[PDB]
Amino acid sequence: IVGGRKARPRQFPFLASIQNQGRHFCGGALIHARFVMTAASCFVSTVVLGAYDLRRRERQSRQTFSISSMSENGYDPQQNLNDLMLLQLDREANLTSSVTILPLPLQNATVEAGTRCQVAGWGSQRSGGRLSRFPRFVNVTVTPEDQCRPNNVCTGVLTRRGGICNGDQGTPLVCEGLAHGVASFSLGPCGRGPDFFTRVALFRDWIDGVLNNPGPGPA
Ligand SMILES: *[C@@H]1O[C@H](CO)[C@@H](O[C@@H]2O[C@H](CO)[C@@H](O)[C@H](O)[C@H]2NC(C)=O)[C@H](O)[C@H]1NC(C)=O
Ligand SMILES: *[C@@H]1O[C@H](CO)[C@@H](O)[C@H](O)[C@H]1NC(C)=O
Ligand SMILES: [Cl-]
Repeated sequence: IVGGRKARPRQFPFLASIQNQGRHFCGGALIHARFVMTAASCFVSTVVLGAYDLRRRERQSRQTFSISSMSENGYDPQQNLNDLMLLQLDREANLTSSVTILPLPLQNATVEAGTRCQVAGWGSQRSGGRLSRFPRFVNVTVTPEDQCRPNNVCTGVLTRRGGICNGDQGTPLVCEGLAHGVASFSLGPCGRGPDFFTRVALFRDWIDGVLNNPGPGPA
């Protein structure tokens, strides 16, 4: 996250740290006791919930999981289309003060331009920079459709540099308490704008289908 502020422990209790061999590479959100929502672009990884400082064990706060299955709905890498993925955890996460579920918008809900949201993550402060050991967050504003695309929800900041960066991909965009977006991409210098998030409301019905039909799918 660029142009943000250090979060306090448990400030964003739904946050997920997706790691590869213990290295954080993407963010996500717990949207169900058994599922974490992230970006398809991000994809033996593990999912870490309840984390604060990436470099600390935090045994009494963290919950770690293996991914039992992954689901996507027409993801297209070339067009950055439908960049959304659901990771089924190896078991149910326990809901604690440090691990909570982030509610979703109803199918087709909208967020008008100018709506205030927040985005939090462990991403870097500049392209190619180091990750942030603590979670950081920034206030963002939904942009005019004209600056975005139907498949996404776009935001910007008032400052010259603020928004997502390396490692924030997959982290949720939270507006009016709901996960309206999934960090997908941003072009040029991080914070320049606008940030592109997959529009979650477009996938509500599909997500529901996944949540209600747990399992690895056809074998
Ligand atoms: C997120 O935006 C909120 C809303 O403007 C910011 O909160 C304000 O901060 C200023 C300066 O610290 C205060 O004078 C106001 O009282 C605050 N408003 C409320 C009632 O909290 C907040 O600091 C922004 N956070 C970041 C990460 O941008
Ligand atoms: C959501 O909008 C699409 C596209 O306009 C429409 O075809 C679909 O029926 C809507 N879903 C519901 C639940 O309203
Ligand atoms: Cl809604």
